[PDB]
Amino acid sequence: VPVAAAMCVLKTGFLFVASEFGNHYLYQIAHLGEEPEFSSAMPLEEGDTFFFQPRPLKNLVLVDELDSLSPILFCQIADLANEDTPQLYVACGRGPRSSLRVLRHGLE
Amino acid sequence: WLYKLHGLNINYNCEICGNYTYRGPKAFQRHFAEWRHAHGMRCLGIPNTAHFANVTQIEDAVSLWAKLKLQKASERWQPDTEEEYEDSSGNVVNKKTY
Amino acid sequence: SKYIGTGHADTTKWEWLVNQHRDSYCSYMGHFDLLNYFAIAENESKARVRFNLMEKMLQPCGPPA
Amino acid sequence: MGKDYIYAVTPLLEDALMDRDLVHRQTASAVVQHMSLGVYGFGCEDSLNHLLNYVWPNVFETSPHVIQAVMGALEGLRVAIGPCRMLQYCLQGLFHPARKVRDVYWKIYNSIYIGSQDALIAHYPRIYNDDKNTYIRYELDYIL
Amino acid sequence: NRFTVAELKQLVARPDVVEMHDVTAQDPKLLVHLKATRNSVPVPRHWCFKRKYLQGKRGIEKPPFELPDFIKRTGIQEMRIDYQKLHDAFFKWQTKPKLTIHGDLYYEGKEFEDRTPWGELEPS
Amino acid sequence: IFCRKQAGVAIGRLCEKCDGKCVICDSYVRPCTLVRICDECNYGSYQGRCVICGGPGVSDAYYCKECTIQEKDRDGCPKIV
Amino acid sequence: QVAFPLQYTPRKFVIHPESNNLIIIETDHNAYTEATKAQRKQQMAEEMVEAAGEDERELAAEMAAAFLNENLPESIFGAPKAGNGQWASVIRVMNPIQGNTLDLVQLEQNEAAFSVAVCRFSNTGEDWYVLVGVAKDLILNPRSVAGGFVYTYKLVNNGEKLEFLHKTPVEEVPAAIAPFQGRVLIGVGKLLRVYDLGKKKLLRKCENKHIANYISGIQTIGHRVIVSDVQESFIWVRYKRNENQLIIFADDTYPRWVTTASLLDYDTVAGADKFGNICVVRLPPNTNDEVLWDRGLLNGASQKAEVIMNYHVGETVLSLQKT
RNA sequence: AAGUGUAGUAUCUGUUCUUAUCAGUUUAAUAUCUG
RNA sequence: CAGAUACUAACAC
Ligand SMILES: [Zn+2]
Ligand SMILES: [Zn+2]
Ligand SMILES: [Zn+2]
Repeated sequence: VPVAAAMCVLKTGFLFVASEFGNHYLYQIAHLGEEPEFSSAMPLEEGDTFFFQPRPLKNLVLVDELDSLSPILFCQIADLANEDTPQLYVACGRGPRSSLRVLRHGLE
Repeated sequence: WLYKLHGLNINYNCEICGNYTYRGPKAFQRHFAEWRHAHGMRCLGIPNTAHFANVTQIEDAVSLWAKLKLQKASERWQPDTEEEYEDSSGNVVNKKTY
Repeated sequence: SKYIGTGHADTTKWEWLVNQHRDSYCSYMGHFDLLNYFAIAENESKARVRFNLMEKMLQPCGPPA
Repeated sequence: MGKDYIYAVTPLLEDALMDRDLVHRQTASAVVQHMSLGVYGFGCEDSLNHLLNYVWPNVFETSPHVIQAVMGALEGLRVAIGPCRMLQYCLQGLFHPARKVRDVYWKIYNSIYIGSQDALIAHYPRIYNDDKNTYIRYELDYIL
Repeated sequence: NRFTVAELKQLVARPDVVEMHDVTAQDPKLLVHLKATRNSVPVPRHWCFKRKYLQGKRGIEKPPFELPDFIKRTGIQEMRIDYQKLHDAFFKWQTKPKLTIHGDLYYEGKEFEDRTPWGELEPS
Repeated sequence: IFCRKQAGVAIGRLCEKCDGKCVICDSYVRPCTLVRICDECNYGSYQGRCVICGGPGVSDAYYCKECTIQEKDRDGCPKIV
Repeated sequence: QVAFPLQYTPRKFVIHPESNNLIIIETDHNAYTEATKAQRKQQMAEEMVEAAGEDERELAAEMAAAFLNENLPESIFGAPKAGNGQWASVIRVMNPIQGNTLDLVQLEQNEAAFSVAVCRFSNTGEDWYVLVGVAKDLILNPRSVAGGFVYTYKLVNNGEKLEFLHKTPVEEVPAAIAPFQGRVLIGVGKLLRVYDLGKKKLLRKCENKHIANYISGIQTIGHRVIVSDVQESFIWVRYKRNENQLIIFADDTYPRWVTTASLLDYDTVAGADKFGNICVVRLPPNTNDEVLWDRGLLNGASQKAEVIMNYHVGETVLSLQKT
């Protein structure tokens, strides 16, 4: 999942993931874990390491995403859309979770 | 007691001032901005700024002066050489060349 | 005198700057936004930025003179 | 309420600070301190800064009552005009050749440091690197 | 093992800031660097003077304290009642004096030595 | 000389003569932050005694507004000893 | 909010006036460009085969072929961390109405875009040019750089495409670019320069060497230029046309670690700093902008701006706008 | 006839020291102290 | 170094 400032497991079987930057996530914990299980008891050579394959979500199901603007790095208030009410053009995120986000006063 | 108080027991020397001996801490400090030091300054072709206050020795004043000159020259803007022009086809030239 | 950070007539350059650097890194660890700034600039995880700052606390200016 | 009356009394305090008599200077310093502590967060930095110009020359005073009053004024002024100013006044005397200057300056610096350690981080001047020592705070020079 | 003044003057970016006593510091190179900083204030000139601060200010007759004009025009200078005028002096007529800039310290001899602004208040 | 140890849950007191006074600076003006004292200063025979002078203590001691503004309330136990 | 994905951390953008397209510069440290990521992956696949000597080479070739085709999304799995001093950077032109990329320029590995401008030049009149300021091989801590470049593109097809024109080398990071009187100001480390367009390179026509430290930003009104120093806050510079000179005429009396600046009026600047503060600095009335014996005041300019507003916001502010 | 004590400053009064030629203790420097 | 005088600390009684 995205890099987390904090993770919290709810007794109801959800994982909240407060992202370091960008949106936060609530995942339902669908399963508690064929995947190889590593151990301190396994013999391992000097300078060697255990290896695993990353893949798409398997124990977690995304249920909610909390739209967050952190970090805002560059903002520009302008009416680029001709709506007679300027929109806030914000360059948010960090790394590959960066975005340009257009903000407009009102309900979706 | 006043002789020792005014520091007149000490006796500083200034070459730029033609090896004059002021005989006082305060005397010395005032002299750099007075007539004899300034004459030596004129004789050596150095302006008598705060840079040269407390400098007594000719080779020092001369070398420090040279350093200051270069510094100021490299701190300034020289459009005669530091402006860029194109003669034709994007060939970059000086202001004098253009 | 008792307060760590205070100086006196015999404080060296090195001692004073090591104070400034240890005090700066603590400020960085506390001010979440200043930490945000550094993490984004370095393209690095906050946890690693904090860890790197803690590592730097040991000898922030190189060895004493 | 002092904000309303600070400008009116500023010339009088300036006159007392300029006075040869130590007690005028000592008493004016006490005024300064109290008025600075009362006008904190209400502008009026300009008057307090101007008065700091008159008060600061008295840091070399040896009389116990006068020095205590001057120190008290400085502590008050640290809150009112900010630790940044106080640091700016103390910088040149911290590594001054004379021990007497250094003793006073470190005493004032220590009061600012204990009072405003966190604030000072922003105000510390750039110290260039030595051959064997790194003194530049690189992170603060990062551009985003 | 100290630098000469001559030597220190060449080792630094701003020679004019170097004084005669600087070479006798623990760290003269740091001292001169600190003196060169933007907005730093000099040490009071009298640190090395034998006479104590302001103690040579003697032998000169000076007039009594000049009241600010708004207080002067209240007329109390002539009285030694009109409480509305007494209020107006501080709350209408009060004008800021010639306040000194940051870092310009006092010493014995000093005494005798579209253009429209944004976010301005509307007129009352 | 102030004790300057870690302030506890115990509350500082003032005798009748020393009442109204800020402990740190003797001002009678604007009492603000309630004084806290270290346990050892509150202990046994010292229970309820005056922070300034060790008298019977009848009122709650305070730091004044100026001392509060300056964070002088934070230095630790201000019992003069 | 509507969200339009980007590839790297966006440092700045500007709006093309005649089409409302956004020219966005995005830049990450510790990052591979697409080209470098491809090359690294190719050699990893080759090395993965070369690791095998026996008939295991058939399996190794299958694993290598699989690995070359696996494409875990960076937005989910994280972008791969290149080492210290490694940069990836792009210049993107996106339509703000729906976030389609109209054009995408990828810069070379270890080039980091730090500034961008859109402007006309008076010598050519009508054409629009995007100038992007780039650092080469910048090392953050300790700070060191292999110089920089200003890339010039003309912006064409009604604001939709970046036609590369020329790349101009500079001695230090061109950290700020500001269109100015039909030319452009560029803050190259501590140096403030006026550049004209030329043909083969941008041409330096004026310079000032007296800014204290690294220039973090530039703003202008009329003949006035407001320079953000990284630490020494605001310096007011006047350009003089006939003399062809940039003169410092005022500065602040406090260090501020400026992050952003907005001009409020002809005499007033709002600043933000790295320490979560906003301030407003104003030139006092009858400040004169028409300007070894000179020393200035307190080792700075002869005239001082006055802080008319200070406020600790609590969070680091990277943008300010009067609107 | 509104007195005395504690802690600390300031200002007149009456004392404020001829040395060669160097070293040391010192100090920002001088002076001081010791050869 | 002594005497005289003036003063400071909402000093104390
Ligand atoms: Zn001379
Ligand atoms: Zn009591
Ligand atoms: Zn108090």
